[PDB]
Amino acid sequence: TTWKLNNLLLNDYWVHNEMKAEIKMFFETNENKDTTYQNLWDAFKAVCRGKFIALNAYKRKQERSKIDTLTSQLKELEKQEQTHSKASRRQEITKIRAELKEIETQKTLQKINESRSWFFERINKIDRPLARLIKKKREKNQIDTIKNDKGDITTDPTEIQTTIREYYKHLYANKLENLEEMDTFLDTYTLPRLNQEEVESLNRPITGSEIVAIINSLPTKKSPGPDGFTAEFYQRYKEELVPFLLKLFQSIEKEGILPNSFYEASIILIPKPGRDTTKKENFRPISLMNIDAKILNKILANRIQQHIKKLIHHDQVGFIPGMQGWFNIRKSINVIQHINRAKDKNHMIISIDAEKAFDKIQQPFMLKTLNKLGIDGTYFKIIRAIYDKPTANIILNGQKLEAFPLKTGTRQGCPLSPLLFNIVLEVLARAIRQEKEIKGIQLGKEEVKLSLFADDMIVYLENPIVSAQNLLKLISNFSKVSGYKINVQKSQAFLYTNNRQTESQIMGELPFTIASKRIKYLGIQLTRDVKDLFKENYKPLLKEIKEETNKWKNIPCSWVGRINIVKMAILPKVIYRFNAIPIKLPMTFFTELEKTTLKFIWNQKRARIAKSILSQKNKAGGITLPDFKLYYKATVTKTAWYWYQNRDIDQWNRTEPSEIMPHIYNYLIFDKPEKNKQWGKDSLFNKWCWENWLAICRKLKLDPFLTPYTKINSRWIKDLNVKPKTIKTLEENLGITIQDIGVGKDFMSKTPKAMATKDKIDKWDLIKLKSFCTAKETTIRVNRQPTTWEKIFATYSSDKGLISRIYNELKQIYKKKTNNPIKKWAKDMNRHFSKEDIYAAKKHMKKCSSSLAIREMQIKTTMRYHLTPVRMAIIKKSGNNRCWRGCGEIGTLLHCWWDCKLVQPLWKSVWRFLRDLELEIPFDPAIPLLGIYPNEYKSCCYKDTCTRMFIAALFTIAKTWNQPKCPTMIDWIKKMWHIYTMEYYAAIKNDEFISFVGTWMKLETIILSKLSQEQKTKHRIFSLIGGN
DNA sequence: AAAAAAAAAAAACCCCCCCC
DNA sequence: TTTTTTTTTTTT
DNA sequence: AAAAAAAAAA
RNA sequence: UUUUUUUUUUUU
Ligand SMILES: Nc1ncnc2c1ncn2[C@H]1C[C@H](O)[C@@H](COP(=O)(O)OP(=O)(O)OP(=O)(O)O)O1
Ligand SMILES: [Mn+2]
Ligand SMILES: [Zn+2]
Repeated sequence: TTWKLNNLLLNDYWVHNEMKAEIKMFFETNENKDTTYQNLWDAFKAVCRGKFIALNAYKRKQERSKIDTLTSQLKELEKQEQTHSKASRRQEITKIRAELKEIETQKTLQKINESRSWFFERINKIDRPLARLIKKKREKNQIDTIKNDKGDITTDPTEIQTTIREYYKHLYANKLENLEEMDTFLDTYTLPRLNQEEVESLNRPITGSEIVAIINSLPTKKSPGPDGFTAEFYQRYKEELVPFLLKLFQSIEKEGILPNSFYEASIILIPKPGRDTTKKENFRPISLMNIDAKILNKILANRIQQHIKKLIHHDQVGFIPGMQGWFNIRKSINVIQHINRAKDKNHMIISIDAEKAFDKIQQPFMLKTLNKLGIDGTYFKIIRAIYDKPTANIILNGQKLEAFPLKTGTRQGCPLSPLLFNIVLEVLARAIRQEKEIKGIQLGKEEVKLSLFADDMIVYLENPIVSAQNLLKLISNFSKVSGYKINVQKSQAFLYTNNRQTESQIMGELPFTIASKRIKYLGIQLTRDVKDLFKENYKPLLKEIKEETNKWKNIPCSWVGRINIVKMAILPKVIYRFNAIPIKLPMTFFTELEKTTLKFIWNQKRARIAKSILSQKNKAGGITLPDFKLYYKATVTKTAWYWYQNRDIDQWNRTEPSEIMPHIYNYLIFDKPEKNKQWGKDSLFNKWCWENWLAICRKLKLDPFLTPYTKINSRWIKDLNVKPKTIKTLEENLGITIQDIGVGKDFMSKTPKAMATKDKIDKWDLIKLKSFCTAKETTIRVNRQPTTWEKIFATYSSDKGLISRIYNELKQIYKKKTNNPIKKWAKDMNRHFSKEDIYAAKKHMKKCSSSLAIREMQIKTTMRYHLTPVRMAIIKKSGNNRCWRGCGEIGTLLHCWWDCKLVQPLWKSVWRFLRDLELEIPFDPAIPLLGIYPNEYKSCCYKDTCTRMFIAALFTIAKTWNQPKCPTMIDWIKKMWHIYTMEYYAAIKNDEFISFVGTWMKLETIILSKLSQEQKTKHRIFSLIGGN
C-alpha cells in the first residue's frame, strides 16, 4: 500500500503552517557540506512524508476527540450497568447514545451537504460532473483475465501478475550495444546542429523563476508519483520549496547525479480503446513520476522546445507547439487528390504507425542523436543522468509489483518524452527526405515525401515498386540502430497502380495491408478517391452524433445541461472534422445536425425557447447555443489567416492542385482582385475558403482588396513592375503593409527611416510607388480605420484561437432579429420597459447566482419557458383556457406566476419577509419575475438577498405549477434554506464567506425567527453561520 | 442565375421541479 | 402563443 | 493577460 | 488511471 497525499489536507490552515515550519526547520538543520544534495533531498522527501502521516493522524485524532470520549464513557457505563443495573446509569447511557447519534448524523449530513454543494455549483456547466454523466462507468484497474504464454485463458491473480510483470520486464530489457552501427547511421545523413548561442541557451544556469514557471504550469488534480506527493504540494508550499528545488537542480547540474527518487516510477496499464482487453500487449504502460522529477523534465522540455522549431522539420507536427494536426490531414488529402487526377497512377501512400513508439526507442541512440544535434554539456549530461538507471514498478490491481529496470524505451507520462521521441524519429524523417532513391510525389514546384504526427508517419511515393522497397530498407536500417518497429497490424497503404502485375508484386513484397477504401489517420478517414470524403467522414459523423443522442435521450439533465453537453462533447468532434476537411458541405448535413442537436436538447419535444433566441449572444440568453453553420464558416475561413501570413511551414497550402497561377493563395487577401481569372476549378479547401471569405466581406460591406493591411509583396505593388529588391527593402526597413510606408501625404514621411529607405530604392520604382501611393483612391482605401474582421486576419501573428475569434465575429455579423420575450412580459402587465429595463433584466438573467440551476430557473421564468392554460388550450385547439389549480380566472403567464389567488399568498408572504428586512419594495410582478427594478433603486446591498428570495419563490411556484393546492410559505423557506446551505458550503470551499454572509445573514435570522421549533427540527433548518 | 433574408402559415401536445 | 418550416420576393 | 472545464490527436 | 500539442466553452 503506497501512500498518497490527500489534497484536502493541504487546505487546512494549521496543518499548512505546521508543515511549512517543519520544512524550513528540517531543511535548515540538515543542510551541510558533509553530504550531497541528492540524498538530502531524498531525506527531505521521506521526512515530509513521515510528518504528513503524523499530521494526518493527529488531525484524525483531534477531529474525533469528543466522540471518542463519549464512546469511552458509554462503554464504561454499559459495563457498569451490566455488572450492576441502575436507573441513573440507564439514563446516562441513553443520553450519551442520543448525543453520539446526533453528532454522527450531523457529520454525515455535513458530508453529503458538502458533496451536494460541490455538485450544485457545477450542476449543468462544462465540468467534471457533466462529463462523468456523459461518460460510461469508470473502468477499474482490476485486470483479471489475460492471455498467458501457452495460449489459454487464465484468471489466477498470481499467474496474471507474473505474466504481466515478466512481459513488461522483457519489453524494457532489450538494450542494443551496437554503438558503431548507430554512429554510422547518424554520420550517413545530415542533421541540424545547434550553434553556440542555442547550445549556451540549453546549458544556461537554472533560475528560480524557471522553477516557479514550471510549478505554476503543473496540471492539478493529477495522480501523484510513487513518492506520494501531488503537484499541489509543490504549488502550495512553493515559497519555501523554490530555493531548495533550485539548489538541488544546481547540484544536479554541477555533479550530474540525480536523487534516487527521480528514477523510480509507477506503471499503470490503461486498456487501449478498440483493442482486445485479454491481450497483454494491448495495454499502454503510462508512468507516474514524482512531481519533482516531472518539474526537472518539464524544465528540460521547455529548454529543448525553445529550439524544437530548428531541430525538427515542419513535416512533423505532433507534440510540436504552434502546428495543428490537420496540417498533415489537408496535405495528405491534397496529395491523394493529385494522385486521383494523375493521368498515370504509380503512387503509394503508406500510413505507418510505430509499434510502441517510445517503448522500444533506444536510449543509446537517443544520446547519440542529441550529441549529433549539437546538444552537449550540462543539458545533455542531465539527459544522460535521467536515463542512467530508470526504474518502474507496475501498480497492478492496486498492488505494487517488484520493480524492473528500464534499460530500453522512453518513460511514458514524462514531460520530456514527446520531445526526445520526436528528436529521435526526426533522424528517420530526414533520412527519408534525403534519400533520393525513394521518390516523393511532385505536386507543382514542390516535392512531397512525408508527414509526421507523433509516430503516425504518412509517406507519399512515386514509382512505388522501387520507392517502397528502398523505404523499407531505410526503415530496417533505422530499426537496427534505434529499435523503431513498424506496427504491421495498424499500418496501411493506398496503392494506385494501372498495372495488375506490378500491383500484385507490390502486395507480394510489401507487408503493409493495402487499404482499398479508407485509412483512419488522426481520427480522419482518408479516402482512396478524394470525392468520397463527405460520405466517409461526415455521414459517419452524423451517424455517430445520432447514436450518441439516442444513448443520451434518457439522461437526467435539463435543457441547459443538454446544451452544455452538446458544447462539451459533440462540438469538439464537429470542429475537428471541419478543421481537418473543410470541404463544401451540403445544407442537408447542417439541417440534420441541427435537428439532431435540438431534438437532444429538448428531449424530443417542442422547443420552449426559440433556437433563434438562444443562437444570439449570452446577452439575450445567458447560456447561448452552438451554431454549427457559423462554426463551419469559422473553420473554413480560418485558412484565410494562413493565406495572409504566407509562412514557409504551411506546405499544406501549396499542395492544392492548380494549373493557373500556382502561387495565388498568398495574393488573394487584402490584395488586388483577379481579372475574372478562372483559377481553382477542382481545389477542395482553398476555393471554398476564398468564396466564404469574400461572402463575409460582402456581408460587412467592406472592400477586401485594398486594405490598410495590404502587403508590400501584394499584387498591387507587383503589377507596377517594380523590382523585387524594392519590395525586400521596404519589408526590411519600413514594414510589411502599405500603411508602414504611408500613402497620400504620408508617403515615406512619418518616420525618419523613410529618408534612408528612399536612398536604397531605384528612382524609377520610387516614382512609380509615389504615383500609386498618392492616388486619391489608394489614399482613401488604405488610410481608413480597419474593422475587427480585418484585424483578426492581419494583426494576429499567432494562429491560437482563430476559430473562436472568427466565430464570435460571425455571430456579431450574422445577428438575426428575434422576438424579445421581455417585451411580451411588458405587454402582459400592460406596462412599458425601457432599454435600461431590458438591460437590467438581461443582466439579472446573466448573473442572478453563480450556480447554473438558479440561473436556469431565472431564465425559464423570464424567457416564458413555462406552459400555460391559455397556450395549451390554443395548442390543443380546445377552449380549456381556464387557469390551472382551479380559480375560475383566465390562465395567462402573469396569472399563473403572479395574479392567481392560489399563488398570491406566497408572494404576500415573500413581501412580508421583505418588509421585516426594512425593505420598501413595490408590489411589482416585474421585480421577482424578471428582476426589473425602478430606476431609483440604485442601491445594490439588497440585490442578492431579494434575488435569492424571489428565485426560491419561483422554484416553489413551479413545484406546484398545476397542482390545486396553493404554494405555501414553508416550502418556499425550505427552498431558501437549500439554496442557503449550498451557497454556504460553496463560499466555505471557494473562500467567499464574507459576501455570502452579507447577503444571507439577516434573511437567515428572519427565517429562524419566523419558524417554529417543530418546523425547524422536522425540516432540518438551522443556522450554519455565527457572528462573523 | 444563385444565395441569403424575411414573412406567412401550420403544428404543437393541459404541469413543474426533482433526478449524482 | 410560440416555434419551425416553407415560400415568395429582392439583391448581388 | 489569468483561472477552470471539456474535447481531438498522439 | 499520467505526458505533449491543439481546439473550444465559461467565468473576469
Ligand atoms: N493516452 C496517452 N497517454 C500518454 N501517452 C500517450 C497516450 N496515447 C499515446 N501516447 C504516446 C505514447 C506512445 O508511444 C505514442 C504513440 O501513440 P500510439 O501510436 O497511439 O501508440 P503506441 O506507439 O504506444 O503503440 P501501438 O502503435 O502498438 O498502439 O504516443
Ligand atoms: Mn504507435
Ligand atoms: Zn389562476
